[PDB]
Amino acid sequence: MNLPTAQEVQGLMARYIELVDVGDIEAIVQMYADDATVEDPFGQPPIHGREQIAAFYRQGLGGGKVRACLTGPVRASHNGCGAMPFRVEMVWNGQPCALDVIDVMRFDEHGRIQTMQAYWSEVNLSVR
Amino acid sequence: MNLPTAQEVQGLMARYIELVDVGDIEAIVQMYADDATVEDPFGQPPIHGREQIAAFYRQGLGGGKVRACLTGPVRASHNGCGAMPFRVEMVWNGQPCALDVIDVMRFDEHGRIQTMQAYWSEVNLSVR
Ligand SMILES: C[C@]12CC[C@H]3[C@@H](CC[C@H]4CC(=O)CC[C@@H]43)[C@@H]1CC[C@@H]2O
Repeated sequence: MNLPTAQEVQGLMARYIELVDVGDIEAIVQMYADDATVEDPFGQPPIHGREQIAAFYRQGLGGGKVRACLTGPVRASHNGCGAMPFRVEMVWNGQPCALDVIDVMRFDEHGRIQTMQAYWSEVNLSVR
Repeated sequence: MNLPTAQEVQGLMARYIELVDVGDIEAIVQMYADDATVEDPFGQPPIHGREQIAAFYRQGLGGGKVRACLTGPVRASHNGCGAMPFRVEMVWNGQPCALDVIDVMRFDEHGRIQTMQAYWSEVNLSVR
């Protein structure tokens, strides 16, 4: 793939959420460029490269207990970038919880994620 | 105000949408810091200069018949940044239209907007 068009960004970012939802860490990591950076949550030190990104997603998704779904359309640019709102359902203190997140992504000319920023904090964590 | 807490970011970004929806251009521009940049849509060159930002908002909102509402919660960081999904309603090509947008904002140590990035493209335009 080339630098993704706006429509292609919409497709790639939706697929990323599907991979999070099923917990396919290997497929998530393969969507990232080999030297990609992740900031999650934004404000925390960036994570660099597929080895470190895989380890990160393994800790976050490896334990099971995680679902994710878009809560609105992917917003896409003409320069291979986009932003999406979604909700992660997981377990907090032994009960279900929901976390509202926005991921911002920049794709490279091979259609892989070069940078990702995940905007959320504890103000976005809700419980029953 | 100092660097907005996550909670203050939620309030400021919601306030920004409230001002867009009412259409008070001078109130919107006052939210910006002196060296603020606007990238809207993201992928276009940044606008700088308080007068250029006012002219930008006048061109977009001048008609008075634009509405704007959050379509999900503000996601707020602990470094004075956040991201929010919203929908704009307006008239274009003689049609009532909607546009889905995500704004990413960074605030300075005074609570003013330092950087504004509006993610959207024509794929996010719909006819109502
Ligand atoms: C110009 C416009 C009305 C105002 C919208 C703008 C899209 C971006 C958002 C970003 C904001 O944060 C403010 C509103 C602004 C629209 C694109 C076409 C339509 O005519």
